[PDB]
Amino acid sequence: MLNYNAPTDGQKSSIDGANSDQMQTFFWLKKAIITARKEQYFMPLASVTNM
Amino acid sequence: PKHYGKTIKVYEYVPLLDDRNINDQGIDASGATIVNGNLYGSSKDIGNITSKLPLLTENGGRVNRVGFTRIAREGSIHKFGFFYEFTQESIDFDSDDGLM
Repeated sequence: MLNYNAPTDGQKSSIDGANSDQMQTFFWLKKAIITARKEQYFMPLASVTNM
Repeated sequence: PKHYGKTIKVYEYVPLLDDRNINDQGIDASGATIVNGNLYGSSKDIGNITSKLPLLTENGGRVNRVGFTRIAREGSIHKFGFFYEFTQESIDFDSDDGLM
């Protein structure tokens, strides 16, 4: 029978021979995870003097 | 395209009757498991073809199973380059204008 088996972990599919292997084995979201800024407390307190 | 590395790959599908079709799905006319998996491959011998013909009986049954195979190929790219150097005195005081 033609089986998918598990192309990852070293068990090639039935359709694939000795030379071939699956091209796509995962899906990629393309939306990354990011971290925002840390809030600041002392900075708004200050006033500015020109020089 | 730009963001896909440096390699291109394709598929090639081997026909059913070929020597490159190596698999484990073979069941002969009697019903036993056999190793070849394709009927007779690229054989012109009459005896080999006769011994491996896909015959049927009145009752049918689970006989004459086949399989398939595919192959992949690849290629890649490289980078080359070279350069040379000169000075202004080599241009201004040379006897031949148009050297560059």
